[PDB]
Amino acid sequence: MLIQHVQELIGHTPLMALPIEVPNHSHIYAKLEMFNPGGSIADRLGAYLIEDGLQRGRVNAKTTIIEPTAGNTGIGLALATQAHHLRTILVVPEKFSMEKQVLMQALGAEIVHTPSEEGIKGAIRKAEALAATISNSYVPMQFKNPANPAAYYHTLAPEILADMPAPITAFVAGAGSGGTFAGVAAYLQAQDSATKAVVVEPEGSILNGGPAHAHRTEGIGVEFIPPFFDQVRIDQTLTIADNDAFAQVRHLARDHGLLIGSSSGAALAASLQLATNLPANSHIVTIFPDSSERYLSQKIYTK
Amino acid sequence: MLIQHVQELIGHTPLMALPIEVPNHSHIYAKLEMFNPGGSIADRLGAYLIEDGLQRGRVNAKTTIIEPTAGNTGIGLALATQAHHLRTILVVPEKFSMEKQVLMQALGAEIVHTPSEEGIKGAIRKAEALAATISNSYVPMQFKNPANPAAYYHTLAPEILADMPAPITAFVAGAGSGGTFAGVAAYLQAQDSATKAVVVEPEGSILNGGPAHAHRTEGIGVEFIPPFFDQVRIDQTLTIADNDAFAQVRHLARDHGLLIGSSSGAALAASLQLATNLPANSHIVTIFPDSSERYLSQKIYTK
Ligand SMILES: CSCC[C@H](/N=C/c1c(COP(=O)(O)O)cnc(C)c1O)C(=O)O
Ligand SMILES: CSCC[C@H](/N=C/c1c(COP(=O)(O)O)cnc(C)c1O)C(=O)O
Repeated sequence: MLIQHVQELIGHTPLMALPIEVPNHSHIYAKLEMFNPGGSIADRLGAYLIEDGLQRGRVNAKTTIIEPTAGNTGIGLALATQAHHLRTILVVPEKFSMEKQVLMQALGAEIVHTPSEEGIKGAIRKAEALAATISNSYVPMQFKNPANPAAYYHTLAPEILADMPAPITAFVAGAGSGGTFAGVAAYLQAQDSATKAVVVEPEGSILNGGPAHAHRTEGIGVEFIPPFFDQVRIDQTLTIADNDAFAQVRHLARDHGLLIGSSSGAALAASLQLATNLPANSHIVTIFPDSSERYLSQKIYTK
Repeated sequence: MLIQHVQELIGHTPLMALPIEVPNHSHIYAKLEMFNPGGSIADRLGAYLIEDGLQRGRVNAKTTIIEPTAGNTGIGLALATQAHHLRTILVVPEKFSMEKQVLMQALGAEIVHTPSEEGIKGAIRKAEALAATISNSYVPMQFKNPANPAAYYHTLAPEILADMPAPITAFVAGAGSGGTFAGVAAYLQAQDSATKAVVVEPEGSILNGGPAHAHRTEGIGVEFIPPFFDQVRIDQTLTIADNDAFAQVRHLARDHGLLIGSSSGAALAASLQLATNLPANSHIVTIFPDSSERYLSQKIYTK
């Protein structure tokens, strides 16, 4: 394949039939989003948000994009903005992966650091605050903007179907902003009412009423129920334990050469769990958002 | 694309015509080998090496593979040996990228650390010594084994020609083992004598008689002149400065969303340099062996 710009490599990621032991002898399919130029499923979102921002006449040549992110979206966004020569300011909460930040910076963005404890909420508050002091500015707001799920709706979703060798029994996915799950579940359920949708979250997330605290799994986890969920018939909301997610990261890497992040491990943990209360010979599809190489600074592969 | 195992992702890497300013208004094409499952062009060698090892009846189910690597070859070899249930011991000099080491152990290899000052030469001596204490063992020996250049000869080389939109004026490549350069130059020069072959080494490397010292650029650099060089007519040997390599690593990421390792920077450095003693409108092809995300622990993006 011959490419001119890096943006061409966004999407069209492989779908792998994990050569692993699945209960009731069913099959789990994962989309290796880490093969995106920026190394995360977020690359898609980023390009799309900026596109939407342009088409809606809310962004121009000298506009200053400001957005709260945990890092991966910041990367996907910085890549897009970089392509359009758009000044970028990313607001990210203090304790997230060093590499994401270095990468964000490396791609040309300017990071604003909010207190670890304030989480995404503080980052969002801070982004909007700054947006109000910068006249020519646009805040994509990936946690509310509908363009978010719309993004995965026309790219990811169709791509999953195209590779699937059979009817998708269920679709498990991790949720950070929710965008990925929603936008894809939306498309899949609207092509087969049967496809059950399942959201996954780390212990310490609110999606299941649990108490709100900090988790070791990174990338997923919510601090308020995501607005993009009324477009999907949520068949079940699973809360995966930290050790469970990481244990999977370790295994997949040691037994099937799969370098996957925690969010990806949590997804696999969830998908394998759902496999038990599902008909035999079923067909589950899930998403691995990024590589474990992105969390090597956190000793991801340690116990 | 639907895949069964990760090994199916090795190779068929994109060829990018870098959207950058070039001397004499020529063009530089780079093969983004960081898109391999293991994140490096080494994935190729690792597979081929073990493959050759089997066909030559030098490897069996219970054999212990021992190889001196700087990390990448080790990762690719770990993948391949993991695929055949082969025990792996990788001898790597002390000061190479941490991530490479983590990945190597996470993939299942066992690392043996040689002194940083002894370099690859200390790594080789140690490999061979260990190899002689283990009866059923095979040392692929990427620095001497002809399977090395051969591996890229039938994969990488053809791949380049496949996408190249015009005759290749010259092919610039970094050298660590020599393999990649020799292998690809060999094929290319035998498909067009006009195609010039240029090797690239970091300051501190012996190719140009320089004094032998430690360099910041990682992945390339030789401590003896690689034997695979008699198969190619070396048209020029460029020794690239550390700052030069890294300055490119910085630029491509801040201007064209390209996350590249130092080895890929020295490469671009040398390629652009050559564009100045080459006809106008020329066509140069080079190779970016791995991502910058692999040297984040080393502050790759810092000045
Ligand atoms: C915690 S919050 C965060 C958000 C995003 N992410 C995100 C993510 C996910 C989810 O996805 P969504 O669309 O749902 O958000 C997964 N994984 C991973 C790794 C990631 O990073 C960013 O980055 O900004
Ligand atoms: C002494 S040097 C070392 C060798 C290998 N590498 C290698 C490499 C290169 C070169 O390639 P070659 O085939 O020539 O060796 C580049 N880059 C990168 C990143 C890398 O890692 C290993 O790893 O072991």
